[PDB]
Amino acid sequence: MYTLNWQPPYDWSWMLGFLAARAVSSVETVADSYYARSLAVGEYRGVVTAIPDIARHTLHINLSAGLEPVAAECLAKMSRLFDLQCNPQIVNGALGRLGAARPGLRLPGCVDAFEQGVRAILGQLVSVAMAAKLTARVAQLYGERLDDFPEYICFPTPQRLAAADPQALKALGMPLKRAEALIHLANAALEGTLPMTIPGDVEQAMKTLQTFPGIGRWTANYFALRGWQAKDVFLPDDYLIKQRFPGMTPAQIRRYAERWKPWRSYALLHIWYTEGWQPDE
Amino acid sequence: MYTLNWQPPYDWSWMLGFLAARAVSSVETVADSYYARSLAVGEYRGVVTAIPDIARHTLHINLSAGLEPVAAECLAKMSRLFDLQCNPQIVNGALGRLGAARPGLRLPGCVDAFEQGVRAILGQLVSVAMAAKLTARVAQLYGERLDDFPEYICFPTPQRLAAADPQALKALGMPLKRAEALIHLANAALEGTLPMTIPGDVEQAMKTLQTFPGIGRWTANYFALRGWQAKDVFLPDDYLIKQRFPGMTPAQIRRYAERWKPWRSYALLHIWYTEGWQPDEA
Amino acid sequence: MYTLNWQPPYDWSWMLGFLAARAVSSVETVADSYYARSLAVGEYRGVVTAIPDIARHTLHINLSAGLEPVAAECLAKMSRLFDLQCNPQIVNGALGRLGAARPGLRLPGCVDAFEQGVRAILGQLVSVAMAAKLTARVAQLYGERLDDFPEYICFPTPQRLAAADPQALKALGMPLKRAEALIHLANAALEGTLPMTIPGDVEQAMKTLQTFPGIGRWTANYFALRGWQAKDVFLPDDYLIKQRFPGMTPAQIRRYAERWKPWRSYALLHIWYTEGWQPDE
Amino acid sequence: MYTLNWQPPYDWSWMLGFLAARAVSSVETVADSYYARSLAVGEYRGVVTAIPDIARHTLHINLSAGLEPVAAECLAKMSRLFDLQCNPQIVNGALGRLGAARPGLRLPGCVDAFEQGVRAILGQLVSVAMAAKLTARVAQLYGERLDDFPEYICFPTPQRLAAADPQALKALGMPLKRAEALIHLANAALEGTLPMTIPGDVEQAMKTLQTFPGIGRWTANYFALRGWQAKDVFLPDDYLIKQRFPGMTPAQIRRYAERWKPWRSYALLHIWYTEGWQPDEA
DNA sequence: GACATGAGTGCC
DNA sequence: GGCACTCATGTC
DNA sequence: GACATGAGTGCC
DNA sequence: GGCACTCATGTC
Repeated sequence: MYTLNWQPPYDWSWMLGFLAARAVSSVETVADSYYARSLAVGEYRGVVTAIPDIARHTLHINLSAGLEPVAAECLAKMSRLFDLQCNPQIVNGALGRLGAARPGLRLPGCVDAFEQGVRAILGQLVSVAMAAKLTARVAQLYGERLDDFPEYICFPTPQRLAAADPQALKALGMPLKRAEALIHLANAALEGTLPMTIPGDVEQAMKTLQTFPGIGRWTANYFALRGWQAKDVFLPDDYLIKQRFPGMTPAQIRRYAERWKPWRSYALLHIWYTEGWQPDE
Repeated sequence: MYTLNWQPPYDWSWMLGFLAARAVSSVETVADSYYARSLAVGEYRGVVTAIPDIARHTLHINLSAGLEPVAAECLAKMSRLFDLQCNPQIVNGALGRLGAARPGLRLPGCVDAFEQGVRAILGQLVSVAMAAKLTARVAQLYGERLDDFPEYICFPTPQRLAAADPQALKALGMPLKRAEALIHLANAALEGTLPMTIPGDVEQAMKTLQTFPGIGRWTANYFALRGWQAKDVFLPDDYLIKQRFPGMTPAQIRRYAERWKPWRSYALLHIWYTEGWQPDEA
Repeated sequence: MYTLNWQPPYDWSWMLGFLAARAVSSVETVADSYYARSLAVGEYRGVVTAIPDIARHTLHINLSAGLEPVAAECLAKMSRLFDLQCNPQIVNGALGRLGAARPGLRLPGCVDAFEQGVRAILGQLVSVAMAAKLTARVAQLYGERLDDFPEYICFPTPQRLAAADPQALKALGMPLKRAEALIHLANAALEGTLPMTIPGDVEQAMKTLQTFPGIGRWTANYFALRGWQAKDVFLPDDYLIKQRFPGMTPAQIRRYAERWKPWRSYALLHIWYTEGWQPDE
Repeated sequence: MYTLNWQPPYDWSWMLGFLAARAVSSVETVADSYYARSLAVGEYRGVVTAIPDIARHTLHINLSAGLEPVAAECLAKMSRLFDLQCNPQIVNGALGRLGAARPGLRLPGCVDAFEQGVRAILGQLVSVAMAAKLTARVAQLYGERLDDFPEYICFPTPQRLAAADPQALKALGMPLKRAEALIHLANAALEGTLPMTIPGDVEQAMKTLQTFPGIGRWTANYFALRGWQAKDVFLPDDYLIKQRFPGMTPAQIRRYAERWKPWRSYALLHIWYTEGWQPDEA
């Protein structure tokens, strides 16, 4: 029973719902009143269970004893996932109209940059429900099961996914060039060459990211947004985004989205999860 | 306020005593009952006071209003510095007669890898104290002061240090080379080339760190041990260490410490803080 | 005097007109009857005088006494400069109509690969007159003067351009990026990185040259043509060539030329000095 | 046919003698009175023949019909191979007593850097004789046999040795590292990485050369000597030279040889060919 | 201590 | 000889 | 969506 | 011209 604070408002329905859609089976359990998922901090494994208390602007978090040792980090990863630092008063006060409808919006982070990297790559070209399935199986194959909670399994580590048989992965339902992008990224992780935290110069780190085999501008962006919780990104090479800016080209979009600096990550979320939106005259 | 649990025993006097020796004026403050320093997380800043309660083997952390928005990432920082994850019954067991002198011995980590990167560099050649004096100058010079707390000053940030003139840093009391290194490290932080988190493959990653100008095996090993809290890395290159195996080569020494696997970071710490430990008269 | 012959025809009035245009004040003198310049081959320096004997198909090459110990290399420099190895029967008899008005057409080489390297970079963008004027400047600042020939000066060497001050080269009237290009090339020449002789895989080579900052595809081509006298390279990136093929783009052209392989470098010339030439629409 | 000049003295006996001993079969021929080998220059092949005229102080160069369009470059090649540019008064008058006995000594260049690389490589660890037979086999397989003079085959081109199976080369009588070395060399060759002419900064170039697999410091040196005809390199690594400097190590030798700058390459040849030469008492 | 560097030491 | 690998110097 | 191509564009 | 970025485009 640990507890963290958040500034109101906080749209849990939206947040959870979003995690739900993308929830990988066996690993994540998203329910209308709580989120709980397996988790590893090195060799310490167990299970996290966040339970927002909309009442007392607090997010209670329970930890399995196999993680009590690394309570701090765990507690810290959760805070990155649910964007607890956000001050909506500032963000919506900067976006106005755009964020005025759903002021409780928050940037859906992650509980580990490497997991996200994989999540990102596997999210390419396919749909959400589809990807959360392709991942589930990938987790199924290289994921450490919790001797303390068989039901849950840990996300494939970089070393586990580094010693990955390409055809083995490809045989799970992805081009080989995809599984090659992973085995690679997995290595970066191992040799600490993959920024596990948001860097000072994000533009750089991203360009630098766009070199990794299999990682392009859309993946690098979506990765900086979700993996580094970078607050000022935007995905103008995104299927959905293109539809919200009819005709407009990625450049036209990037150009446009500048009116929302320095909170383009949020402007983005407000546009994605807001059907029918369209640019101004 | 916020509190974190730990596994006894815990040599707080030793831990505080160690931190205080390397403390940097205007940035830290260590007493016998608590530790306190400035701290930055993103743009959020302020003060973290850490008070241990030996009776409840619990650490009470207090953040100034400036940090609450990133409280969690703060506690993580602290627990990493203090090594609260350590379970003495395991380490002390595996090492045995080695650390039984003081089992509460913990591995002093850091609250930030970059700062520790800067510290391990200026920590080159000079004495612990002198290194603490230099880091102080660079901090006073390139650090930012806290509004909420005038007295305190934040550690120099990566960007501020990248955009710094080698001469100025040189003038502080360090060779130009040393200064080029500080400035180099600063960018790997901005570019994200310098790991702020313990990488899966330490060995490799450390090797990679040595490609960096100013970072030899020693700075790599050490940084690995402090900045990442790596628990199975020995320092045969270290000064006092060569003096602990009087008349011995880094490979025999490094070959020696292989019995203390996989907690050579801990076996190392026990050697240092053992007034007169001479290799087992075998 | 020394003699080296050639296979007729040989348009000397054209060849000489060519070098004349790109002549470099103080390094070369060119009249309708002869070519002459300063020439260095290590610590051996002097003036090379070449006089064509159209009458009996032979080129006379006189050499200043300082170059006498390295006559052979001096003649090879001249032979490569004037493409005397050429056989107009083979080339012209493989270009057909394209090469019929001027069969005495030869491929203008160089006397020093590095020099041509420095020339190519400087020929970038500016016109021929300016390029020549510009190169003359660089020579004046960094070239060695001759004791027997005060009027002449040797083209600057790599040890001198590699140690040049970017800002000084900048001052001479060139983009800092450009001066940094000469200095980088100079360093390559010092390390043995710059191919001084037509390399096995011309294609590959040019690809490795483009990695040199300052060197693009046009520069890596004109350097190959003039610098290695490589006989099979086209230049759709070239201005005059661009328009010799109006409408056609650097792929259409590049494919059209395929028809001329492996003498595409000559093809390039004839089309260049044939004001009125049209492809087959 | 063509004639090139040279400054006296010129020890032809020594020179032809040196070339002969390393003469590769089917590629070159060496007789008391002349030197003749196959020569390719792009799509032009023929046979070059050199006959030194001691009276006129000239080297007569003959070329088979195939090479007449690239005649001058063939002369330029021969000139490098026979060190014709050398002014023995400069060297000897500076090299001191070292080469007073045989003032007509010259630097045996080569007629193609690549061939020379191949030869420096093939010649590692084995006797001059073995190297010759070794190379000969290599040439007889991947080389272009001339049609006008069947007993002559042009030394293998880059693109040819580049495509060679690392196993055939092994078959001819050599390890495998050695064979990949040639294929690596052949590759550097194709892309323009192997310097075919003496580089502006020799020391640098050698440093770089040693990065090539198969090429160490010896090979790197022996190549700068024969392959680029650099006049100021020494071989503190050669077996023979080590014997000429008893009990000294590459470092002492090299430092001792510094007394022969800028003509260290010549000093080397003199020493190499001096039964029982020995440094000065110390 | 970082780093250039010399030196010895086996193996392929 | 190339190459891996490890002591031991000698500036800064 | 990544990634070669090309083909154009525009800022040095 | 060198280049970094851009707007399709066909493939996987």
